[PDB]
Amino acid sequence: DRPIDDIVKNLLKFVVRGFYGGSFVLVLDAILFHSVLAEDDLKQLLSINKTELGPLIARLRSDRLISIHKQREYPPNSKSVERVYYYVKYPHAIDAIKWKVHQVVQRLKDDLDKNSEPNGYMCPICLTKYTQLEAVQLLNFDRTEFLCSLCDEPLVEDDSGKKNKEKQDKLNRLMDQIQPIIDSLKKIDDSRIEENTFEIALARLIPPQNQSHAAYTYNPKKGSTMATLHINITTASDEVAQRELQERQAEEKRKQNAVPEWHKQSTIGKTALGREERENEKTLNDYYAALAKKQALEDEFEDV
Amino acid sequence: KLDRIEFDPKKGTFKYLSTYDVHSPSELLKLLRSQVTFKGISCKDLKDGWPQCDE
Amino acid sequence: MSHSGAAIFEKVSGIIAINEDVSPAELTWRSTDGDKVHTVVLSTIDK
Ligand SMILES: [Zn+2]
Repeated sequence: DRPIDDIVKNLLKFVVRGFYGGSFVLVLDAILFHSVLAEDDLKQLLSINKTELGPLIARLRSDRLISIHKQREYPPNSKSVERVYYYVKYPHAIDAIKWKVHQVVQRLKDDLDKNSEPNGYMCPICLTKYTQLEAVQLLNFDRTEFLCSLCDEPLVEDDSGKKNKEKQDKLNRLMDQIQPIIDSLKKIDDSRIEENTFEIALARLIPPQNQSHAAYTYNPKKGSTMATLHINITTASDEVAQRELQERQAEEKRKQNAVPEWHKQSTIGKTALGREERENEKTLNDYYAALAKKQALEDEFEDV
Repeated sequence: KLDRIEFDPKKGTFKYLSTYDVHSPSELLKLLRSQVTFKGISCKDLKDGWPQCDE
Repeated sequence: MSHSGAAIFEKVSGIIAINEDVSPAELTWRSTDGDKVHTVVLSTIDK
């Protein structure tokens, strides 16, 4: 259908295949394939456990990847269990993905910043950090070793700071792998994204199984403030008939707009009111033939 | 007459037939491609007929 | 898009598709689980 829909489906598939485990990929692909799905639909399609889908749904809700709808309907058996519908909010999902990747790269940039300073000094007996600014006042008079205030122990140099190139390589290995995400959001930001909801996702649903316990039809509630073409073919003979009709409405219109007899004529002179060629043409055709031989569940209805 | 066993009239050979008649990985990809739903393919009947499916 | 859609026929889920390019056009209902496939010929439609 919409190429942008295929693009954002590729976004969701790639981010769940990259930053999430296989079962997350399974549930996200199930929601991407069948647009609206309930818990029994997932348990039927994937044969998944409730305790198995627990952390999956919790993580995908915390990352705003799957939207939950708390609508209950009225089945014929009236056992209206509170079924939850799992669908996707495409603008919310792409905003969450963009925010997460931006926060990851910003946190990595901050980690690179905090790794950019010199090493510092560690006390392993007390396991205490010491920066270069606060270790100035702990030296001895011998001018040999950094002595701790508590342990009075020879301090050792941190291995941090020398891992600056390692964090830079981590940034390089993150950035080229996330390049399809950036390239796809370049096309997304240059396009228009419609705000979908449960009702919008109902327009593009795929049936998960034959018999679904949860009804997909939306039930509104009061108090919730949360044409035809017809042609006429005439074989050049009935035109006189349509002109006969036209003059017949013409003459009845002139009759209904005519003056009455008592108006155009004076009524005072009358009393006061009170209480065969077929054989010929056959012989003709015979003569021409001889000549040519010679020279040669029920609801209410309307009709739409 | 049973559909579980297929008989070849040109060769006189009886072979085992399964519900998921897959004997090659290409046939497995064709079976997954033919799925209209996202239902998983059970490996219980995949052992039936075609002897090995794990590797 | 308009010619294809999810449907429930005889309390059975399926897909309605319009086989319009064939003459005459048909309305094909396809079972989701593959149980039964039914085509309606559109030459005998009254209402
Ligand atoms: Zn110490």
